[PDB]
Amino acid sequence: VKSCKGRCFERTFGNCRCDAACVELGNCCLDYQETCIEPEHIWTCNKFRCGEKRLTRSLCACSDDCKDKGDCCINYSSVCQGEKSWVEEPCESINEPQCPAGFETPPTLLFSLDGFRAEYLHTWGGLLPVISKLKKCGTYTKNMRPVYPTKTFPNHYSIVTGLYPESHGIIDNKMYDPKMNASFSLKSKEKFNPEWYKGEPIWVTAKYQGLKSGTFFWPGSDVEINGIFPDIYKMYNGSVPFEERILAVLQWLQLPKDERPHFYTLYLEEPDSSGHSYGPVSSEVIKALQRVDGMVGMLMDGLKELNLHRCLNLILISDHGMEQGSCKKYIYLNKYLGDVKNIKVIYGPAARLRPSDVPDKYYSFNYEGIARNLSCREPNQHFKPYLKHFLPKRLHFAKSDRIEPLTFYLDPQWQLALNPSERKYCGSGFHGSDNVFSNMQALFVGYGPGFKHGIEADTFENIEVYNLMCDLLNLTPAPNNGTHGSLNHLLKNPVYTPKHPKEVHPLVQCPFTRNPRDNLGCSCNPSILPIEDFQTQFNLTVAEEKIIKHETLPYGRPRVLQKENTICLLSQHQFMSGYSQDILMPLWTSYTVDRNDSFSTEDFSNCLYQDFRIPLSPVHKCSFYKNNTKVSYGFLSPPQLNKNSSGIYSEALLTTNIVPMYQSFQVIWRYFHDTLLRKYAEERNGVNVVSGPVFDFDYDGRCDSLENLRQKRRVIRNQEILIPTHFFIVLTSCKDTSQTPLHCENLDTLAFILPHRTDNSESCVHDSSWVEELLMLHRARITDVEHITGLSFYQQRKEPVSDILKLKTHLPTF
Ligand SMILES: *[C@@H]1O[C@H](CO)[C@@H](O[C@@H]2O[C@H](CO)[C@@H](O[C@@H]3O[C@H](CO)[C@@H](O)[C@H](O)[C@@H]3O)[C@H](O)[C@H]2NC(C)=O)[C@H](O)[C@H]1NC(C)=O
Ligand SMILES: *[C@@H]1O[C@H](CO)[C@@H](O[C@@H]2O[C@H](CO)[C@@H](O[C@H]3O[C@H](CO)[C@@H](O)[C@H](O)[C@@H]3O)[C@H](O)[C@H]2NC(C)=O)[C@H](O)[C@H]1NC(C)=O
Ligand SMILES: *[C@@H]1O[C@H](CO)[C@@H](O)[C@H](O)[C@H]1NC(C)=O
Ligand SMILES: *[C@@H]1O[C@H](CO)[C@@H](O)[C@H](O)[C@H]1NC(C)=O
Ligand SMILES: *[C@@H]1O[C@H](CO)[C@@H](O)[C@H](O)[C@H]1NC(C)=O
Repeated sequence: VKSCKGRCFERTFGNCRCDAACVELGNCCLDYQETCIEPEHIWTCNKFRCGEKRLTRSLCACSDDCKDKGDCCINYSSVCQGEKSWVEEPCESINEPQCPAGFETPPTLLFSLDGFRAEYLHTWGGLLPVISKLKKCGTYTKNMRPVYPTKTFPNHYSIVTGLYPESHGIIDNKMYDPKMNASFSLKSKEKFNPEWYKGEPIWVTAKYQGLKSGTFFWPGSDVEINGIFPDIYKMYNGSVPFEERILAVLQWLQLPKDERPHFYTLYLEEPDSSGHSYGPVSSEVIKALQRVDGMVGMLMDGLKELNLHRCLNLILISDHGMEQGSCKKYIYLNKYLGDVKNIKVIYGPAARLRPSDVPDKYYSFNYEGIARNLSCREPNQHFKPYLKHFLPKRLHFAKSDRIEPLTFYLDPQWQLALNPSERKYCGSGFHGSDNVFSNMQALFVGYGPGFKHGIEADTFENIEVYNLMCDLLNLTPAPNNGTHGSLNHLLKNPVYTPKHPKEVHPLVQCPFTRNPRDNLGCSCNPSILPIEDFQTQFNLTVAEEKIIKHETLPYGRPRVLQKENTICLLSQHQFMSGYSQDILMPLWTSYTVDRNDSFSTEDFSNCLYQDFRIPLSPVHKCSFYKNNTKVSYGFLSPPQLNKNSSGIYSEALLTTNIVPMYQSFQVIWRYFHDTLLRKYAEERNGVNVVSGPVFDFDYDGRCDSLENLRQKRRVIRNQEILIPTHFFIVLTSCKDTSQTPLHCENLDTLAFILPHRTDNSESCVHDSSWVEELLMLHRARITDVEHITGLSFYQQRKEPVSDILKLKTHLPTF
């Protein structure tokens, strides 16, 4: 016979050898390698191995006795008995789980493919049959938004805590904490120091509530967090073959019920490693993608053999995407600063700057000096210096002391360093950029009894996944930055029903009080028809008010969730508002721009009308602002918008509809209300607008207390004034343009948190087309606005709460 089957390593008579010497003599049987050697180095059966005489040094068996001795290769039944593999079976729905005793609550496995950009599945899906089937049979989104910076430790730790890096403390793999005077490195023993890891990873949450955990690698799983390790964890060793990681998890799923985990993790270094080395569009990445596709297949086949393929909930995920770097698209700061030796620059697309003399000069150092030094130096400059607190609030990258006070925002494909010596190869693949860039977006597929089948969900953020995993494991989540219930649409049977938050103190009233018509110091433009009988013009019939309320608060009035705060509803013909006596300012106005409404070019500067519903105050007078070089004022509900006349809406000039405003910000505000709002109103057939001030002096993304606000007032012309840190805008139309904002089945929303700064250095003015770009950069989720104002919107919409949460957590795209 001319085959080695049955005779591996036996000396033979029959002119065809099966011993190691044959190779040198070139007289091996044609199947010698496949039959006798390959089995020492592979985890697969194949037509050469089916019914093999058992070899002692094989990793797994394809011998006839393999099912009895329980060590068949995972693909044994597919290849050697002609059964179908998991990927070959058509989708079938999992309406009831089929689990062994112990899994009354089914297990969840969090499977991470490092650096798997969402685009890889968009484009190479036809080369990835297993992940493609998981998508087809499961719950998929085209894009999961990672956290900023779009790096590995921060995103993995974010996924298992539901926290932004600014709150969980792992902002990068290399950090300096000044209050600890220590440095974090993965090569150091500081990696194991629990001082670094804030929040509560899901394996900790689980342990407190009775469930055990098995992590085969994950950031934090090798650290004693709140005094807890996972019940099973592995010391990181990237050289462990992917197959052995998957086989280990399959061994864990066969432990007896008393010691068998409910929560599992699996981490693979591909395709991040190949992406860095060869670029995201490369033969090496295609091969890496096909390899990880096969490892997912190996898991699914393994689960089928254990009859757990209709039991386990699989979350297939990645931390971040991958971009093509270029030596032509790297910025070196030494060009503008020279070979200075006193600063450390964290290089890459998420570049940060710090003094070398730490912790001594960390707070005293002249950040603003370098910030101004590096601003608007070139035309079409590809980087932008920001003091952390001036970065867009959507990035939630400021609160932590481990975030260097000076950061850089870089354009897509662009990185930054001090000089070419202090960086790795410029032409490599890279990640770290803004978390809304296409190529940074991440993988998400959910498959199992808990998840819906054949569903394509809209973009959601990875900070939402912790709550989802808690629901899948019947866990009460630790407090986190996800909006519990926003991902209920992914689940067959949601376990948490969200409720709209309750107003703590009921709305105070601001009654009309007869008082003297005073001089406010105004040189009003003649065209404006004043309010000559206030009490006449503002004594409204219930019918008249119902009409006004229906037109201006179609979604309900914003509700205040702040504890010690007293607001009152002020009514007008074209807008409503919530006024704060404590801060002498409205917290919010609400109005509606209709398609065919008039915007006036008529000047309305130095013109205010007194509101008799509140006490007159110095800071409500035109005179307080007349030739004032510290602060000016602006209107929330815009006087340029008339429904009745073609002139100026006089009621909009009330003292109660003004906010402190820097003259530089007036350009942005004036351009928005004169030009943009008109274009938006036409494009969307009407726009409901809610605008207001924001006080975030703590730069923690949260509305500050009344108590803390008292101490942040500035003294200008011997008066106490509170100057907003930001202004928020929330635009609301219908998805269907045919209908107007008052009659929408489905809301289309767009929100901004615009920074309130004394100059427009951020936009490098040198055509106001830059105002559009600044609005886009400072876009926010309605949830972001809610958190930073203490307000809660759309509480009167007839939609279920979970659907409203989905809408509020949405970030807009352009
Ligand atoms: C993201 O979610 C986390 C947790 O839900 C939020 O972080 C937490 O922020 C609160 C308020 O700043 C912190 O509480 C406080 O502790 C200090 C120090 O003892 C105390 O003086 C205060 O009175 C208050 O009780 C809490 O420590 C903190 N937790 C963590 C893990 O950082 C964060 O606010 C959320 N971020 C956003 C933007 O919603
Ligand atoms: C990290 O994981 C590595 C890959 O899984 C692993 O490397 C391997 O270690 C085995 C034994 O632990 C080596 O095998 C040699 O030792 C056996 C045992 O007696 C001897 O019979 C043989 O001489 C055999 O050569 C493998 O050579 C080695 N595999 C690879 C690919 O390197 C390490 O143990 C793990 N730990 C660290 C931190 O590196
Ligand atoms: C801080 O660490 C530095 C070295 O990193 C050390 O020389 C110094 O003694 C430490 N303590 C302080 C508070 O400066
Ligand atoms: C910025 O400061 C550096 C020193 O770090 C200096 O070389 C350069 O002249 C300054 N650039 C200016 C004033 O824009
Ligand atoms: C005050 O008036 C002076 C004189 O024209 C002018 O230079 C200055 O800009 C004015 N300041 C403000 C902010 O109105």
